[PDB]
Amino acid sequence: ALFDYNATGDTEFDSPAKQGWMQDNTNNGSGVLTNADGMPAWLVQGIGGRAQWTYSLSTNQHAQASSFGWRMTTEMKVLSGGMITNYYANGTQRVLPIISLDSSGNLVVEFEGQTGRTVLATGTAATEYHKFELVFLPGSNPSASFYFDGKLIRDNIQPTASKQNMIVWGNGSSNTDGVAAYRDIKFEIQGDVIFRGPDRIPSIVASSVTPGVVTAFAEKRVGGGDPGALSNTNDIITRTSRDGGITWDTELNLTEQINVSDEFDFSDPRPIYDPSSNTVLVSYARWPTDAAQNGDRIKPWMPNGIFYSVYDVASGNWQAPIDVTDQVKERSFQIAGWGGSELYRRNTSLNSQQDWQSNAKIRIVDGAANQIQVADGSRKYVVTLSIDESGGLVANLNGVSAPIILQSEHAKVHSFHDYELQYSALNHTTTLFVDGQQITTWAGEVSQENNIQFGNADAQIDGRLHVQKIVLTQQGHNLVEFDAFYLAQQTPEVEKDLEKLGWTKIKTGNTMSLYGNASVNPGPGHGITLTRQQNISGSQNGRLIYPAIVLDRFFLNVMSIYSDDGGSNWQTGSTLPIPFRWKSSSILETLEPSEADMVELQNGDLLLTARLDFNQIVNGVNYSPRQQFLSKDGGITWSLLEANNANVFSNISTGTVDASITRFEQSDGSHFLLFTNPQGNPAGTNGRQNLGLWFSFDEGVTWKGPIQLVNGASAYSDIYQLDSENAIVIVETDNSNMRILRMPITLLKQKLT
Ligand SMILES: CC(=O)N[C@H]1[C@H]([C@H](O)[C@H](O)CO)O[C@@](O)(C(=O)O)C[C@@H]1O
Ligand SMILES: CC(=O)N[C@H]1[C@H]([C@H](O)[C@H](O)CO)OC(C(=O)O)=C[C@@H]1O
Ligand SMILES: [Ca+2]
Ligand SMILES: [Ca+2]
Ligand SMILES: [Ca+2]
Ligand SMILES: [Ca+2]
Repeated sequence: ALFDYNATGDTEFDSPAKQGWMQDNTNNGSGVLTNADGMPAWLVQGIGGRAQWTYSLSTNQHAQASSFGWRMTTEMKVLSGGMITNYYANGTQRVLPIISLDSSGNLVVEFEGQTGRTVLATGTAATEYHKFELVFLPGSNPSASFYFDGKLIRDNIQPTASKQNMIVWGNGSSNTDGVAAYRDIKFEIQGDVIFRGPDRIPSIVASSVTPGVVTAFAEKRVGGGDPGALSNTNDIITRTSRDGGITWDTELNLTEQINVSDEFDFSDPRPIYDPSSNTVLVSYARWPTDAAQNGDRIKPWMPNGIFYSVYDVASGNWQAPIDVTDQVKERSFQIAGWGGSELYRRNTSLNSQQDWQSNAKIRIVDGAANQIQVADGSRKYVVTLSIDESGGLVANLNGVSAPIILQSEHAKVHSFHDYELQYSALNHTTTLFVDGQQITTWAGEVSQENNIQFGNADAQIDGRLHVQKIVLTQQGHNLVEFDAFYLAQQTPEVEKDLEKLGWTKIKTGNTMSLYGNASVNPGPGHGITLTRQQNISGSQNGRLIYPAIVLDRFFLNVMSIYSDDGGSNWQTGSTLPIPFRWKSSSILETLEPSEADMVELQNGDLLLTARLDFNQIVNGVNYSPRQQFLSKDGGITWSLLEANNANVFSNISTGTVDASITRFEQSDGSHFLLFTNPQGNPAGTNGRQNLGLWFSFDEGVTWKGPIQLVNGASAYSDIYQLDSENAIVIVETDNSNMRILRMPITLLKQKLT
């Protein structure tokens, strides 16, 4: 909440008394509006008496101030005297800066509870306007810092005992004469509640084109709890502020219009602010109301998907939800030949004396030894697909030494392609077409086998391929038809088992196969619009992107979901590379990255920080509850950053929880990163308490901090830059109540070093 005074000549507000303040003078104390400085200002005349203005607060307001902090900003010039006291007393204590001009005319400041003085200015500067800031940070040992024209003057100012209870400004002394002119006074109590529990999962973004416009989001949880529960009906809600996050409009339910029968739960509002159009595009997941991500309950035949809503900042209008599920929710049969081999063979009776054709729509997730083959009783034709050292898609044909480079652009390397083999009896050769394009012709190898086969063929060569369709034809008749795209979307009432459909499963070692992705979820936090991609091959400026959570069947991982056309068409990137190990040739040990957040670095690389759920130890290596990743291709592929995990964040909580990361750019052009997460209480233990703020001045190599922003409950949070000097934070606190913090970043950074 803000309590302020802005000097103006406008009649309706031409005095502090007309702006909510109470006059509190004694004897000859007085005041008058002055214009001698070009801009109006209120002249406090404390000659022969006290001259001050006060504001009273309630018990609840003082408590909020103590737990979430406060800040006082003053723009004034001292004309003469002393005891110019602008402060806040809460009934038990106060931080009191005493400003005055000494006998030589220098502007100086002293602090109750502190001995000495600090000269702030001399000469003509001593009697000119200046900006004074007092910032109080909560904690077991809370203190305040004083800034003069943006520069840290005094830190760790201890509160002193006092019975006064009020916000005050002016000359607070009946005996000491003091005269000062005020242009503006602002006392802000941090922590206003914007969304109330049991609602949860906050995210927030602000407009750069229209400074002051902020859009916040959360999950409206009627009945409470995570999505997927029969006892709740969850929707996406939002509120907008046009004054920097001080006042907010009516809570708005964005998804009830597409949840008319309460048949769904919506979750994870992931907003992205696009400067090119000055709009906010928020993506969110849909789930049937009785099955979701937790417990892997959601299945491919269920209504999970992703939708988005668009907000026009200029006119302040929201647009109806748009479904993009088909673009980002993969439907296929997946074979993970990681630590083994898994092939499916269907014996056939092809006639090598006549033409035959086969089609296989395949996507290579990773590795090699991924193949599709067809044998017709005379010759065998095998196409082996792999990812080379450069990350390109390569094909090798049996009997041909020279490998064929199919794709070099990472996005196309891991996308689905239609591999079509056309055998010509009269030419005794087979032609390979990829996506309708003729690639090469070869003779294969002599063979007596007659079949069609696909999968990962080598236990010593890791590889994962996803298939959407397989067909073999001859004489205009389909000999084999396997539509995985269709089957993955069917209920258990339909037969989907390859072995029951006529195929033979040939497996060795350890492998896993399954149908389509169980679900896609934008995840908690905000997304970003890239603007430093000029030197990133395959990427582009303007790209909208966020790190989504994808569940294949049992395991969670993260992948980029992005759009290169403003949000109309979306594409998915590759999942994060994580270690895996089979214990005793039977127990799978791997990681499960989930709730993630990303930021674009100065050189265009993308830094991603992700929560690691469930198992966190692989082959004796503990990856902690959080791990950072890096992308050098616009978010298509990632790399796990060695030793860059929860440990780079000193005093971060040891419990798994969502965090937030974002870029902060100052007016001088300099920049750095901001990160928020609970510190735990004590700091460094498991607990969603005391939200902390970390800073990175080296592109995420190291982090400084944390600066404690909250004293008490602190769970999920999201931070975003508000303007050149402030960042806005939304955080879940007591009973998950989401509160707003508006932090003076350019000031706080001075408390580090
Ligand atoms: C900032 C502050 O607390 N000032 C207070 C002063 C000072 O304690 C004395 O002038 C000693 O300098 O005492 C008062 O009775 C006064 O003079 O009006 C009340 C006023 O609020
Ligand atoms: C979409 C969803 O259910 N995510 C939930 C998440 C999830 O269960 C965990 O990340 C394991 O995957 O847990 C929590 C949580 O406060 O810890 C809140 C989220 O609502
Ligand atoms: Ca409803
Ligand atoms: Ca539900
Ligand atoms: Ca987050
Ligand atoms: Ca699971």
